[PDB]
Amino acid sequence: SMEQVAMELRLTELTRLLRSVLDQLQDKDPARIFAQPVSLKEVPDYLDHIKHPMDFATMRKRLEAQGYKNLHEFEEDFDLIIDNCMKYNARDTVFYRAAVRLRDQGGVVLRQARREVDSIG
Repeated sequence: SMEQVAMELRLTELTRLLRSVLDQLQDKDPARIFAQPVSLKEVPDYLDHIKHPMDFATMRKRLEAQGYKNLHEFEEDFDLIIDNCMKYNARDTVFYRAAVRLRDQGGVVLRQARREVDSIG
């Protein structure tokens, strides 16, 4: 139908905007600490601690399949990256500290993303 096409164009445009959001958030991780899944070869107990791992490569795969229906779903995954790290790693670690900085700097980007999503519809 024409409605299904219009809905698909809306999803495509959300995907475009989320891709720009993702790039901007990933720039706030210049050490690439969150770029890839935590390796289960190198951290064999990880899944005992963290039940829903996440990382920027995994979000990008989802994004490119148009698998985010709305900004809330995308933000859920970003928050998993931060929150998983802040539980697994102690406060005094470069990993924890990177997640705090990513959260703080990402807030600004996400605040405007929400306005754009609402504004453009």
